[PDB]
Amino acid sequence: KVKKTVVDGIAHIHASFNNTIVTITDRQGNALSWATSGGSGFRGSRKSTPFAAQVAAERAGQAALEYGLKNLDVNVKGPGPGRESAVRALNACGYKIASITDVTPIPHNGCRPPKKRRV
Amino acid sequence: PRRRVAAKREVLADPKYGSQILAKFMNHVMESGKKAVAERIVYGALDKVKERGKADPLETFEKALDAIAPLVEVKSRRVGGATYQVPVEVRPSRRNALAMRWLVDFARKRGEKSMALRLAGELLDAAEGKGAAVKKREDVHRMAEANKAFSH
Amino acid sequence: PAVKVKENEPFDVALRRFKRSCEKAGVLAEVRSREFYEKPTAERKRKAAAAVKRHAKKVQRE
RNA sequence: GAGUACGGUAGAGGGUGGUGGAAUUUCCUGUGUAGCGGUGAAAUGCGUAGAUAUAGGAAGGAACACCAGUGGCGAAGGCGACCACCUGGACUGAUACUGACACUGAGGUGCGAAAGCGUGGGGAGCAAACAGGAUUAGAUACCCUGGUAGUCCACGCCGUAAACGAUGUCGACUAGCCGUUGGGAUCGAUCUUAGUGGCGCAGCUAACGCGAUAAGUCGACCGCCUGGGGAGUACGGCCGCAAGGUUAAAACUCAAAUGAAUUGACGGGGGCCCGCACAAGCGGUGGAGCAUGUGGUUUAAUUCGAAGCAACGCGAAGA
Ligand SMILES: [Mg+2]
Ligand SMILES: [Mg+2]
Ligand SMILES: [Mg+2]
Ligand SMILES: [Mg+2]
Ligand SMILES: [Mg+2]
Ligand SMILES: [Mg+2]
Ligand SMILES: [Mg+2]
Ligand SMILES: [Mg+2]
Ligand SMILES: [Mg+2]
Ligand SMILES: [Mg+2]
Ligand SMILES: [Mg+2]
Ligand SMILES: [Mg+2]
Ligand SMILES: [Mg+2]
Ligand SMILES: [Mg+2]
Ligand SMILES: [Mg+2]
Ligand SMILES: [Mg+2]
Ligand SMILES: [Mg+2]
Ligand SMILES: [Mg+2]
Ligand SMILES: [Mg+2]
Ligand SMILES: [Mg+2]
Ligand SMILES: [Mg+2]
Ligand SMILES: [Mg+2]
Ligand SMILES: [Mg+2]
Ligand SMILES: [Mg+2]
Ligand SMILES: [Mg+2]
Ligand SMILES: [Mg+2]
Ligand SMILES: [Mg+2]
Repeated sequence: KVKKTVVDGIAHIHASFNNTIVTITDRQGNALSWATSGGSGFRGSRKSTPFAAQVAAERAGQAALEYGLKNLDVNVKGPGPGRESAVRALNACGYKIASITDVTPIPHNGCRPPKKRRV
Repeated sequence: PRRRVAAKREVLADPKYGSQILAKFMNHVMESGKKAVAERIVYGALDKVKERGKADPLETFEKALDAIAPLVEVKSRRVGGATYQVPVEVRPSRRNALAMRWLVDFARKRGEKSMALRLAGELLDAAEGKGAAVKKREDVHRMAEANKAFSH
Repeated sequence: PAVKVKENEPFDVALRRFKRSCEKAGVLAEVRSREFYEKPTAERKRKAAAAVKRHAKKVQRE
């Protein structure tokens, strides 16, 4: 309930094949607001669509206007849909996007992945 | 059809109001080729409309028609395990046809004395958004906007 | 893969430029590859088939 | 022909140590609040005992993105991070040297994927067995959430694979064209040498197809086959700690089993096209009463025929 101001946030879009999670933080990685496709009330096949990601980003941005945050940098991560609709929702929330960076983690050899589904 | 060769016909002859839309409405209320009976029913309903109050009956007619044509329609499509329901905008010609079909069908089942009275009651009630047809339109609209995810 | 918004351009060229940069980097391809495990037999078979098709593609030009 | 000495090249060839960066997992801490994860749809599962997300830190193990390629190296199996050390072979050029010193090879000896086994370490991910949730008529399966042997290391055993080019090794001849890897000569082009690929004349083949990397024309040596099952099984021997390997029959039974290609048909294979086939609509049948045909039952007889669509108001346009 106590107030704290903060400018120049960073928005992380975490997009998978099933969901998307948008989290706005400060420079130090302290989360202020977050939202998700499932939290928006989609819950299923509708959860894996750019519309759900756009709504999630809208909610997260509206929550984040409380602290100020005139500026956001963007970190996209993941192969799923909602990858770009989240960003174009975030700007329409009113922020000033300085840059976009892709931070998808790629192993160089890494652990072996699961076996292939026989569908 | 596959060939896309259907050509639309031109038979539209409103006798004494000279209104293009009322002829199609009478075609919709017609049953089994009896043009005269439907003619009489529609004119009686419009007389009731003009004598309840000061509104021009024809103007009340297109005001109800505007207040009842849906804007978007839900189309079913099976995607391989579940049948989803996409929204799509309704063509301008389909709006009026859907409006008349709904209006007539819901006036069929009201329960007053004569069919003309049923139609008059439906026009009066739907002219401001209180009939069964208007709430069906609202049901279709909410069903369409609850599936906005697919849309495209 | 990263971009910036520089000298007051709309947020409709920066996003497309970012998409092009990510496609050039090869992010989605890498993720789709590590989605599941491909046994060495299947990898070698795929390389052989791709090489055959590449050679046929080159030859058919003349 | 086959070897030696001398410069010089290219290489995931082999062994022993050391060290890197990306990522996953667990653990500690800060912010933060109701979901996360998964699916065709779910549910199990994880979360308000504060999860997923996000930022900082630590521990450990395994695999080595891009380069990467009809590319390279090795007798084969096989071998991809970087560095040092030990070490095998191939290619290439000039001169000199030995003087047939060669090829093949039953026994025999050695190397030999993965799984498996013994003793001792290790434990991130994945995952036989196992448990739960779905799906289903059932589902000891596919699918989801977990998860132990094993996968990793050292030493020892095992000795098998569609261990395949389904093509034994060595040598000599027989039109060409187009790529590529290591390397020489001549004036980017030409020639030449050892590999690695795509077409193709003769010739060969049952055909498919092979075609200087022959399945063509020849020579030297070796291994193997003799209709399909029974059966690569039984018994005996030899190996193995075990699993099992290897060598290897018969009675009986059948008149076929088979290879390549051809015509059609079919496909929960592909591409184009069509039809009240769907879609968008209007009126109905299945419910009631009656008419009428049929099945079944009954009767002395209920006269014969029509039986998915393509029989049943049909032969019958008149019991
Ligand atoms: Mg999975
Ligand atoms: Mg975390
Ligand atoms: Mg021998
Ligand atoms: Mg092993
Ligand atoms: Mg073992
Ligand atoms: Mg065992
Ligand atoms: Mg052990
Ligand atoms: Mg697991
Ligand atoms: Mg062991
Ligand atoms: Mg064998
Ligand atoms: Mg092999
Ligand atoms: Mg063989
Ligand atoms: Mg030969
Ligand atoms: Mg030869
Ligand atoms: Mg050829
Ligand atoms: Mg032959
Ligand atoms: Mg026999
Ligand atoms: Mg045996
Ligand atoms: Mg055997
Ligand atoms: Mg024996
Ligand atoms: Mg044992
Ligand atoms: Mg055949
Ligand atoms: Mg239909
Ligand atoms: Mg009946
Ligand atoms: Mg009936
Ligand atoms: Mg009869
Ligand atoms: Mg008939």
